[PDB]
Amino acid sequence: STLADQALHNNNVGPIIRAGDLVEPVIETAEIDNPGKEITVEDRRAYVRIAAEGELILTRKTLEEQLGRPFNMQELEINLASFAGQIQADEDQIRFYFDKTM
Amino acid sequence: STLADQALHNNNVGPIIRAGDLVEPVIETAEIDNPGKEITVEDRRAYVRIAAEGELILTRKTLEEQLGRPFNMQELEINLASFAGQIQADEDQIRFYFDKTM
Amino acid sequence: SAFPVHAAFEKDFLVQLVVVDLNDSMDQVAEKVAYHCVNRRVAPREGVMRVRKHRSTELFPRDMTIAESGLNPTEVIDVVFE
Amino acid sequence: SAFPVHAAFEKDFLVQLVVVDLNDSMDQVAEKVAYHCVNRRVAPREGVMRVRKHRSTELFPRDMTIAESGLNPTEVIDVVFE
Amino acid sequence: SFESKKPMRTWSHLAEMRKKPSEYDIVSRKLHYSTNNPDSPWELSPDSPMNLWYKQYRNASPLKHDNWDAFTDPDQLVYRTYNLMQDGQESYVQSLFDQFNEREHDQMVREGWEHTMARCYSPLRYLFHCLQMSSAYVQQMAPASTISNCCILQTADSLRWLTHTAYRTHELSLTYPDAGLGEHERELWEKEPGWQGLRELMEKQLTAFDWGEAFVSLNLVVKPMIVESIFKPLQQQAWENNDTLLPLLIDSQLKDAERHSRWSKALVKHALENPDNHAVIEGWIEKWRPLADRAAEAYLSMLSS
Amino acid sequence: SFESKKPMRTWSHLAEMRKKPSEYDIVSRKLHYSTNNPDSPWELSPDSPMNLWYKQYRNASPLKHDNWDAFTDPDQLVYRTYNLMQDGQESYVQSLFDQFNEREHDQMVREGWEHTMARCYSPLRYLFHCLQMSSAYVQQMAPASTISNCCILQTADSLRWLTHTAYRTHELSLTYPDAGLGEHERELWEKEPGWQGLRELMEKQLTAFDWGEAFVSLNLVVKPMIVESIFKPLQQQAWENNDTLLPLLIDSQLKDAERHSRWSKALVKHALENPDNHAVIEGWIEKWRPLADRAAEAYLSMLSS
Amino acid sequence: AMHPRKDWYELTRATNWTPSYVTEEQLFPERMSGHMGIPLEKWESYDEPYKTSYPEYVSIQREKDAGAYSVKAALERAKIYENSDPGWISTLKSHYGAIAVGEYAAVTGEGRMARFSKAPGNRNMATFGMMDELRHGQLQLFFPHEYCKKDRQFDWAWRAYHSNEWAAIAAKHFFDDIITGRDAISVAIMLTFSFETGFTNMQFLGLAADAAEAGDYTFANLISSIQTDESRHAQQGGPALQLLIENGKREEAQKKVDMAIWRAWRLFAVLTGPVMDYYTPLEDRSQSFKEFMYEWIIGQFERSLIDLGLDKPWYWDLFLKDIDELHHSYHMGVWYWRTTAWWNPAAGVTPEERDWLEEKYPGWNKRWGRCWDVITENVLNDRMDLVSPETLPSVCNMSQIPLVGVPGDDWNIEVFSLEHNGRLYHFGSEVDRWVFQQDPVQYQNHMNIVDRFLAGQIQPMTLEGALKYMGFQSIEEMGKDAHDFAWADKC
Amino acid sequence: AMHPRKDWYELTRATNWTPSYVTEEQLFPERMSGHMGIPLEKWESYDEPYKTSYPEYVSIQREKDAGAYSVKAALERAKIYENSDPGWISTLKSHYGAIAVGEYAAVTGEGRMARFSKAPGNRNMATFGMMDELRHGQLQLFFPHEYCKKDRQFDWAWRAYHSNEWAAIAAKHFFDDIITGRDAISVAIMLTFSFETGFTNMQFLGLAADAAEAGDYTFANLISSIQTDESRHAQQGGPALQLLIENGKREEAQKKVDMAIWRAWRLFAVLTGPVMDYYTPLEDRSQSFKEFMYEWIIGQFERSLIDLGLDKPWYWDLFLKDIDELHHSYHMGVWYWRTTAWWNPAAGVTPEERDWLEEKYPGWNKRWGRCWDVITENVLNDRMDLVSPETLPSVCNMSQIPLVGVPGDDWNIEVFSLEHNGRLYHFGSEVDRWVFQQDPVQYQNHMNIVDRFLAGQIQPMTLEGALKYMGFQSIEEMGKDAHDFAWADKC
Ligand SMILES: [Fe+3]
Ligand SMILES: [Fe+3]
Ligand SMILES: [Fe+3]
Ligand SMILES: [Fe+3]
Repeated sequence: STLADQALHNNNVGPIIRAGDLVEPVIETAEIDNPGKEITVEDRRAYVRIAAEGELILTRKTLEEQLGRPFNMQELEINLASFAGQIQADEDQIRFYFDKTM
Repeated sequence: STLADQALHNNNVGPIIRAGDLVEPVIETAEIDNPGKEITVEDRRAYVRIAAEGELILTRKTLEEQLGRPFNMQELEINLASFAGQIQADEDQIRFYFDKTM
Repeated sequence: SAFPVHAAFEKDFLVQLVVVDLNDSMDQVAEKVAYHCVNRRVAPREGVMRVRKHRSTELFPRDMTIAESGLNPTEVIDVVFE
Repeated sequence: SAFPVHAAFEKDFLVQLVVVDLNDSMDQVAEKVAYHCVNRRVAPREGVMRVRKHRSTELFPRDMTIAESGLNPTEVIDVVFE
Repeated sequence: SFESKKPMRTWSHLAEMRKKPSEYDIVSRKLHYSTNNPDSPWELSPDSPMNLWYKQYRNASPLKHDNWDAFTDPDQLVYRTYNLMQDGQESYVQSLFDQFNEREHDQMVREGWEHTMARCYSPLRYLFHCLQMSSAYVQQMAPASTISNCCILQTADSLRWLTHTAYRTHELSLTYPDAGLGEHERELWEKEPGWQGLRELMEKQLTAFDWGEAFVSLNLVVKPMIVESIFKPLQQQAWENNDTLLPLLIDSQLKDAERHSRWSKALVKHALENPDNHAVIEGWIEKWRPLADRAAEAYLSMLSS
Repeated sequence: SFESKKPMRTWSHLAEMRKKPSEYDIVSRKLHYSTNNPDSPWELSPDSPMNLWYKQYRNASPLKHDNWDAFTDPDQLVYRTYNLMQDGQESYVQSLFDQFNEREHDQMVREGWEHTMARCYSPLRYLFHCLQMSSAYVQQMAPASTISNCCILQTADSLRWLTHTAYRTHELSLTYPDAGLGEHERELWEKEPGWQGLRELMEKQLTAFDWGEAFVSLNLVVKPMIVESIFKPLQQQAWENNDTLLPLLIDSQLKDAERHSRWSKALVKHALENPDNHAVIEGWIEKWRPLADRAAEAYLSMLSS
Repeated sequence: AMHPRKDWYELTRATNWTPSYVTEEQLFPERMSGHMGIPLEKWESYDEPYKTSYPEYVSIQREKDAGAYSVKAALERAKIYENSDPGWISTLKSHYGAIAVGEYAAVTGEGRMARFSKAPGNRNMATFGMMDELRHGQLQLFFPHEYCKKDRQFDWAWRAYHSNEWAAIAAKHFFDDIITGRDAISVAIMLTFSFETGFTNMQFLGLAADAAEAGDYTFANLISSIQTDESRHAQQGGPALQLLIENGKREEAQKKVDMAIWRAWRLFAVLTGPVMDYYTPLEDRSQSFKEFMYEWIIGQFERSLIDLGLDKPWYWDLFLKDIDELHHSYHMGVWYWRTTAWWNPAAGVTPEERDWLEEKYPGWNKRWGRCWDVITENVLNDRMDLVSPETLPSVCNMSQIPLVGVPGDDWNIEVFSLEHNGRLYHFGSEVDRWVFQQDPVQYQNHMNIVDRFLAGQIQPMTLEGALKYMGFQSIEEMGKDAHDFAWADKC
Repeated sequence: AMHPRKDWYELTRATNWTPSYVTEEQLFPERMSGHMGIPLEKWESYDEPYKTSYPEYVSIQREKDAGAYSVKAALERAKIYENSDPGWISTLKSHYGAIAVGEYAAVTGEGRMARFSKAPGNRNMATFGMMDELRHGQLQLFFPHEYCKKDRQFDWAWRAYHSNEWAAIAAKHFFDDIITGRDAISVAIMLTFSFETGFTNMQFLGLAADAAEAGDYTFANLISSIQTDESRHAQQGGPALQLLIENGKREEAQKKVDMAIWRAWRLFAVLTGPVMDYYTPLEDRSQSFKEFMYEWIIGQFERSLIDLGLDKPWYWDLFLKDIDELHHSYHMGVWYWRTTAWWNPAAGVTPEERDWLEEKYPGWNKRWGRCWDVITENVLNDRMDLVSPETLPSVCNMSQIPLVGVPGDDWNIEVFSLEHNGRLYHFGSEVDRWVFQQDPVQYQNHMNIVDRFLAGQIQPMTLEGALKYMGFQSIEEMGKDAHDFAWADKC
């Protein structure tokens, strides 16, 4: 249960983005909007698991810039296949985050 | 020029439909809406060349039935990649046809 | 006289429905179970097959019949080697 | 003294720009053209290379120079075997 | 032995249609497995709570037909085509909202109209939500998937109307912040006489658990009353008070309402294949009409005050 | 030798942007190769007819800038996003047409309004088509693809307005078949005094072949006049004659018109990086304003008769 | 201008009122609502964290489908069915049969909440949930439909849930328990929280990774799009759980989660486990089943469960051992009894695959490998009669899946039995027995397929009789070895 | 209710009027309009047979793009670039470079008609045509853009038309002649009728078949969608031709068609010919280049031309011989001079491929096969210097493509020369010379790349100097053998 313990004791939060035109822009956005956080990316081809420690923010303004076309925050749902963390979403950004620290 | 002569001396008319959800319904429609005409079909994978002698009609009513969902004639353009024959189109059908007989 | 039990054979992967007879010996029951196991998912081996209530420490005598054993139908047994 | 012509070599697939010299012989011109053809797209062969105006029936003498031939620059010639 | 059979062109249950199965047929028909086993609707203990609930409120309904599954939405809507249609309608409503707000429509309504809206319009969110809840109940209890599908869309349509009402309540409050818009709707729904007939009607309707009675009361009695006694009088009042947005919005909502009536009528026609069902349906209408009539009278009395 | 270079993240011409190139940047920028070679715009004889045409009417324009390509549509529209926006607007207009026709709007306009429409509204198809033709000319002559793109969309928008007008002319004729709707528009355009200022204006504008003068006359003089002297007075007249559809339709067309003005203004701002261009632009406005003013006066005189 | 959603959203969910003409309990009966006596006013603090509104929903969902359908259309001629490994085709058959009509059933769970939850936000989000599951059911009938004309097993995308086939019964017993068979609050906890943020990621995203590796973009694109809906409506669970905990019902909440997670686990172990470690071609195994479990269930789901303030399940250590072991046995059994399935299981034990298994599950060869050795030897000697069973497996009275254990060198198998109301039940785990004991009225009179066989309900009482009872209508429909034993040529 | 298009369509195109403030000729100058003196009133009989209207257009085109983009998005990870035969990648590079910015140029041809055609229906359909070509230009920049980061040759999707690279000059000489360089009526006949109902089917549908065989659905789906627009706006040509014939201008009409078809033919022979018979992997060749020609140009286009009342071109028999021969030589030359291209040509002469060629073109091996034998021998002996040219090819003064003939056993090559205004021109065919003579002012002072080289405009006057002149900015950008000569391992 060492393996299982270690797996459980993580604070990774962030979007799982399905294969498509949002993958690269969301990775770039995670990097830009969370400076001083390391962004991790696990590529499973059909989806990409993007994470930071404790909290990861995606702003609409930055995603729109990285995507290269007009973008409303609600459209992220088209490609947000899952996520780690609790979610706090509005017209301006989405925040993935944990209340606890494991 | 025998080969070329023979190729030129045809009266084949009808739609060339690009690969997609219209291929089978258009073939079925050509058969149903032109009884007593033989419908030929050449499958090039990315497109299908569908033809009859002298004239080939596709009615909106029949295409809608074979397609299985509500359909307006103008939507055929989405998948009509080319056609042989002159074209006469309206809200109710499209007619592919030749004035001359070679 | 049909008597259904559920049987787990030593080194197999599952429990199966095996219908034995009320008057079968614990040598015969072990045969009827083996038929569905040995040479199918279990390698054959030397030794004497024995019957016991599931995960029991007690083995039934080889000569004892199921009727004499006090087993109830649909109860679970194991077939194992001495 | 540079003299551009366009040359078609027997059994090649194209015409190429070959710059010869105003005082080259029809034996030398044939060499300068061959350099761009034989062992590249044309198998080498026995025989004497000759020069003629494109699709002409008349061959130029082997010793004649381009200046003496009356060819104009950028005109088309063939290089062929007797 | 078994027999050998070749592949079928469609689902085994549709394989004997004369016609080529449509998108609607393929994805809508005969999906309630819970009707397969009369003793055990659900794959659990036959006397589990939900199994008893379904045996009482679906299987035992006096409204009876031996082939409910044969029912067909006359519109033959599927999820895909519903969204195409409603994105069309909502984009149109959004365009209206945006352009009327640009023109400051709300400022030019007849003096006092804001008070009429605060009293007679904004608490509609409660009524529409009741329709939403009730539609969902018919969905979960109906004995055929083609029926439940019409109910799913109707539940969504009910939330659509609720949402319009919420949006406009807030917007109107921006121009008229002293009329209790977005503030006093719950109290009005609970205490205002004009609303009490409707509230009593819906509370009682929401406790009609037989699937057949739920459908009839909701779709044949309550909903038609709302059309004739709420939607249309509101359009007339708006006209009289220089509200030009509300009639257009209501026209779009009425498209939904006529659609609900269309499928409802088609379900009635199917049911009436069993002549016994006429008295059953007629009996339920006679039962609920009085409550419906009293609800409309009180509301209209309030509206025209 | 050459040098070795690694792959670039975008087109070589965009590779020195600070920002990640947008969809707009990628598909819109620096696509006119015909501006590369001043002596031979097109890959033909340098003195071919079209090469002479372009050297005279584009290259030699007094309106001058050393980097027209740097121009940016302030809306940054591409084909894809234009269609999304306009399908939105046209679906909305279609919804309006359908619902107003359902309500028999046309029957309830003020007596005689049909005659005002037949005279002042329906022949707009000629004016809008002139805008369409003229927009296409600026497209083909503009010295940057980002400029031409705004012109392509404006050409489409012009046909959009033309099409609205055709549809409504026919529809109105169904209720008023004795007003010459759809019958006498060409004669009106050709002979009616109210239309002659506009016709003279457009015939002359369509023969301004310098790309710079074409743009200025069309987008800075003609089009703003149409907004202030045609579209808005029509909305006012409609209001006075109980036509509630026309103001809504015109509001949608005005969205297009403001967009044309937006990019036009942005092109002016770009051009004015060259201080010489102020007098050039100002000179062309002063040249065409009188014709534009006379066109509006005649039209307004006709409208208010 | 338009006004932003945050300014008017509260009014969309200001829909609770104090009933006067019927009682609160009449309007929200506990058997359907499951409010646990918590007063209406307390439910108004419910705050759905993943919001949407009707106009946004129809527009966004329109766009989701346009892409799903466009991709399917553009790839019709990609030769997936014709050129795919048959193990991959069986994966499709299994998925669509086990899922399509269960998705449509999920509409009813959402409907139960839309009518019966006391929380206004829950009733609105459940309305979108109803729409979502409608989408999912319709997509997953529409997509396999074109394959009917190729293979009668694809008929099961529609037929499965109408059948008494053993896997269909296991699916229905589970979904009827967590989705359609309980009160609205239980649905919120067991379905939207436990199943939908817990396990479905395995089948709709884990499997999508394998699908992309196998070059089946129609399917990978489809299921990943579906999961974007799941991600939204699944967020109805967390706020209900938080509300329960705040109102003194933590123990009740924990129990519901504990039950739902184990129930989902056993089903996923029998269907997804074999897909990921055996049917999916080796070169297409993005990760092992266990690896995906550790990513999705342990790393993501359990961590989220702890963040909300619940505890690891009491059966934690049993669950971890089960992840190492259970699906290997389930796979072995599904394949040996392949004829009772509506897909063609692949054995997946070529030498190359057994090396992968040994690497992913040290000790595999000395356990399951022992049974596969016997099976393989028979195959190589054309002793095919020994490769097909002549009796029924014993079945769990909870999961409806056969009773299994670890075979081979360290043989260990345990059945957990129970006498109750004069009847003898058998369970495949401690947890399955515990689940039964949590709510006996839900289960006590249910009879599993083998109970029925022994009780005379399956006539004739034979293997053939059982196959007919399970709804197989032709010989072609019954499961066979995916490669017609061609794999033995590698042994 | 809504009223059907047929009831109001005539009003959308009732837009001709009698000018009064300027003259008809001032408003429609012959150099831009090309009405050939035909009075305005005669042009009103113009009836576009493939109609649409603005509201239908934006809705339908919205749907076309949604699918094109959705498919591209869903297949980003399909490993096309990484796993495709490099011959296929070069096919993409060639297509996008030769086409994207020419599509955008086509907007101007359509614009020329929208402003300057006297036919009202033509001016409206040309407006949609402008929009269509905008679509096409933007799609075909957007799609290859992601590949910039992988390979500098993809930069040429944008750069080509800005360059003096020989193929880019051949493309521009052609498109500037038929699209941007002539009056509206000439555009209608040469572009919309001749090129767009004639040849583009070869590249946008013939190639799509190969693309589908190669498993590149992003591309096949893209170009086939593009051609649905072509099919509509191309229908502006037929009615203009019918009108000309009715008004005594048949001879003029026939000449324009004859010219445009030959001009298009030579360009397609150099770009599409090699793609279809050499770059495209053998297993992906749906049909040979000649076979596609016989389907699309002879069987479909020519038959349509006759149906409208025109005649087979005077050069018919030359054209048929050319189909058998020309592209084989063009291919050979494009490959030998591969370093001047922005794609990597594949030789396509493995023994297996040469058998296919012999079957599709009896006598191939005794002709082109003779040159490939020499090339192959050198490759096998590492005499690589003989596999790269040390001079320039002679170039046609019309097509801008090198002067070629039939090599090998029955060698035959002919240049068609012309003295004109004190200058000597060389043409690659009888027809190319005839085209020049039809309109000398259009061509007489144009200098082909080699004319420039000899005239001192290319400095330094060397192969390197020429490569720099052609716009190559790094070593990587210049063409190489697609497989880095790995094909020789099959010889
Ligand atoms: Fe779902
Ligand atoms: Fe779900
Ligand atoms: Fe195009
Ligand atoms: Fe085109």
